[PDB]
Amino acid sequence: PEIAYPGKLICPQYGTENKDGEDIIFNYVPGPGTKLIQYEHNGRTLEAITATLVGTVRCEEEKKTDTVKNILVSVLPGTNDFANNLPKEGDIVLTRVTRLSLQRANVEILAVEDKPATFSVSQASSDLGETFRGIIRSQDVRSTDRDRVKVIECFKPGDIVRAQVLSLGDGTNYYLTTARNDLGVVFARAANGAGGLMYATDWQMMTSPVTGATEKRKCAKP
Amino acid sequence: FIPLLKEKPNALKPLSESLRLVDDDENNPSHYPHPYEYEIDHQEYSPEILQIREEIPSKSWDDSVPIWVDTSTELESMLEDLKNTKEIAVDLEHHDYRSYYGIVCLMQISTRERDYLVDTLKLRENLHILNEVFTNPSIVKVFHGAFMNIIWLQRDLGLYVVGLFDTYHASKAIGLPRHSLAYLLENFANFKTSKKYQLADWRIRPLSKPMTAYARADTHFLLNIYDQLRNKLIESNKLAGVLYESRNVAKRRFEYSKYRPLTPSSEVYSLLETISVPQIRDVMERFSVLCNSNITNSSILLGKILPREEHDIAYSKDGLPNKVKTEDIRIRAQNFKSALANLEDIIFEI
Amino acid sequence: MSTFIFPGDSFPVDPTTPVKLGPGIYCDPNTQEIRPVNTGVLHVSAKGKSGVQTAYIDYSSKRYIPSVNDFVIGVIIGTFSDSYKVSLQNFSSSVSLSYMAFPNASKKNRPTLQVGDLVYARVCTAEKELEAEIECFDSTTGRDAGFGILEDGMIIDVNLNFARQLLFNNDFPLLKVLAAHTKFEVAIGLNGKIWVKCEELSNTLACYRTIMECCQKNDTAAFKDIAKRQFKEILTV
Amino acid sequence: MSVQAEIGILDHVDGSSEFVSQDTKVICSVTGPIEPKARQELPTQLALEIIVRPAKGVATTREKVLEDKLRAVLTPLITRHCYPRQLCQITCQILESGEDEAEFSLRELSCCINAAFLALVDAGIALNSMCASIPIAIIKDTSDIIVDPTAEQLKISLSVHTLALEFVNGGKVVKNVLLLDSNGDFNEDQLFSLLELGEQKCQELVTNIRRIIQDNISPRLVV
Repeated sequence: PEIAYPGKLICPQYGTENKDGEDIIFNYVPGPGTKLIQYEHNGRTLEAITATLVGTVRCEEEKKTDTVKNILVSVLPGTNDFANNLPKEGDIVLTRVTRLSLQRANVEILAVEDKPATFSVSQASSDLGETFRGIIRSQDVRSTDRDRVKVIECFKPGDIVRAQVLSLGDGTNYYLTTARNDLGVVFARAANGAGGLMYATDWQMMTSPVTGATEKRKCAKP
Repeated sequence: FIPLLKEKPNALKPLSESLRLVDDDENNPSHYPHPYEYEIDHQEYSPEILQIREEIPSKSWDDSVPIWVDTSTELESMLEDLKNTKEIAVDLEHHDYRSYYGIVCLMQISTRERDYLVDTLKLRENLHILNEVFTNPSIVKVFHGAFMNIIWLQRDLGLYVVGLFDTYHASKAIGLPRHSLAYLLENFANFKTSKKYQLADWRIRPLSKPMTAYARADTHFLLNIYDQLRNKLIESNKLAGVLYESRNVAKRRFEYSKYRPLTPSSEVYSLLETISVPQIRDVMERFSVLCNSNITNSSILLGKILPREEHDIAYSKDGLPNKVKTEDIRIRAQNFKSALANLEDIIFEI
Repeated sequence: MSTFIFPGDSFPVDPTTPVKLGPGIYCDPNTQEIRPVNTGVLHVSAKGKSGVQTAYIDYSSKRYIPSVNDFVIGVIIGTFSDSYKVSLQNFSSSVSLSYMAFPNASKKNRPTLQVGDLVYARVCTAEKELEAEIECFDSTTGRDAGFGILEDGMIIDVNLNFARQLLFNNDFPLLKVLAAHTKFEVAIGLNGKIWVKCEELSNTLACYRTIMECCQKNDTAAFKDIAKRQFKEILTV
Repeated sequence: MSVQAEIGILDHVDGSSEFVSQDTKVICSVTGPIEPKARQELPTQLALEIIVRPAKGVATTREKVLEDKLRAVLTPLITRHCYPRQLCQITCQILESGEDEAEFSLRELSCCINAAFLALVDAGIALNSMCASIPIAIIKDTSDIIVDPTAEQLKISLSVHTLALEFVNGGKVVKNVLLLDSNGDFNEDQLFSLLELGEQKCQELVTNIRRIIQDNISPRLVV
């Protein structure tokens, strides 16, 4: 698989070989960048893995602890883009708080996280509402005492909040959560950007070196 | 902890009674008493701390050099000099990265006229003679943020303070917006504080002129803060409160961690069978059939200028355009990436 | 005659003195300097006030900005789960009035108010970057509340200065001049709203016309005499 | 520099003014802080809605430039962080050009800046400092720098200039140059001679404005 382009055939749905007097069955699974497409040829139909992206073809297989070998066929970019890595349920994202009212905290997705880090950045404009907007409900702010949560003491306008996707929600708002130790306000300035840089000293407290003023926030565990 | 000083000037209670082994109570265990606890409670404050008076500005930074004190002789001269004051300003620098408990690396002392910088490393075993002045109750000792520094003087140098005025308590009692010591320097001395020098160990010598300069400025700033505290507190009916707090700061005696009192106080610090291999084999065949069967650019108009590679230019002193190297852009980027990653890690907040 | 100030002018008080900053005065988050941002008369409280001097600027304005511990007159305009949507002033951001806070409050118990009702309410919380909250009963009130519906009457628009003087200044003759003619009740809001009711409409109307005329002239002397012509004209029929 | 202004002339607006220089008369109104439209909302700062209406005809792209330059002056003047997620409507209705609008927009812009500032003062909106704007022009035969030129002087000008400075400390310290809009042929020496004389007449204008503001607002306040 030297090269990948949209529409190029990769492999059949199944494969096999002969090793040590035993036939090994390869079960190929359509991964990210590929798709099972049914073609016709010689009169008989055929389903084959087809690349849907432009890049280098990669495969992975795995058995975990919690004859047929399952192989995952995928296509990665060859050469940054927030296209192929659109925010899905379970993904962690970096978003900026746009507005606060008592009911909920609202942020617009700026970037997305990946497993061992690296980041994906949305090229959309925050000036034209081109960015995917999301909502952090008051009961999804933290894990303990979700009934009595003051939004004003958890987030502030302009704060950069690292959150995880709960659901796609509607077309307007994603639904996010920060009820983990590594989630919450990550980057912030005092007085909504009118002050100096604040770092997360305590998990619930933010401190600034020149300002001499401390503002409470639901910060990620340092 | 066994106090390190066998000589007790300005004593009201002989050093004897001071060296008394206390019993083990339910609240705390056995341990030596603060030697100057008595005098700190009994000795009268200089009656000049008590009157509102016109303020004496700090000497102009440039009329003098800080006095470096690292010989026994210089120290003795300094001592004779402090004996002549009615008030002095004191500070320390403490290092704890390459030492278990910590070591006192510098002492700063200012009179109205001069600033002293004391090598407390070289003079560790000599500094006790300052007890003449440091426990002389008629000479004010002005500290800012000295609650730890009181402990460390004890621990390392065997030095005690009777006649303490802490400008931090002064600032609090007055209700100033920022306690911070620099704040005073920033607003009264028109001096901008620098963070970086403190974080790196101060052990290295010779000390940097910039590194000397902050200490020289700092003592003066502290003196100014003390002066501000003295008159406003008197005016505000709050001076008595600050001297009480200051005696509580002075009063505490450092103790070993094991021996620390039970109640921590501010007085002491311490399935798949179905599909055949043969059937799958046929799949490999038909795929090979399908796969096998499947098996210059010039620009007419806008081809030349539209996909133009990004170039940068830098005009020199002569005004001639110079093409930035295509290579140059990459080199800065690598360097920039390096600088942030190494750069990011260290930050200390006080 | 007063000591007028303009934005970008030097602040008289010295940093050595602890000062509580009120309206008009701004503390820059970046440079930490205290500077005036409004135009008007600077008022500095005398020393000895518990060691804290309060400095502010009295400036002319008619657009209300919610501040904690303010008595305001709002109009119900909306229904939201867990509270009323109430508007202090036209085109301004709405304020919230919880169902929880009422004179004989119960979580089970609910308010009978219907959109369009006037409420005498206190603004307990006013976060700058969050919707204003208005409560009929206050903890500060400590079991005494004047808060609730205003029935009938007539409401009057008035600049914030005129309303502030009517609520806090006892030397303001307006209430007195209106008492020497007829007897009626009045609710005063710091959001520039004045509620007036009498037994007869002609008297309420007469009060309405006087308050507007007096608010327009702002000549303290005029109202007692100005009021006299107003009362007379109603009986003209 | 014999300008004339009135403050608080409109009833259904938070603040208003009427600035007149020569034949150039502009009336301005300011409402805010108020509830903003969703597309206008700024999470941390105040949103400015700035509108300029011409003396003749409807608003074109010309006035769109007047709105843009007026924005560059008013934006740093207002302490916007005091009003997060909020709106301030600023409308300027030019009543009389005082110049050939087919050729110049100099006097109308300066008068709009002065009027907008006065309207902001009247409305009681947080301002970081004060401001004054004057129109300046240069004549080729004369070689002169004329501050506050007439329409007839503009017709025979080689360059036209709009200068708006930011004043603090009782109108004595030039904090910054908010706007300098120089158009036409001019050299570096002319520019600084313009800036030197321009700063003087601007400082005189602030002093006059401070007088007007106090004369109108003080009767409203109490002693």
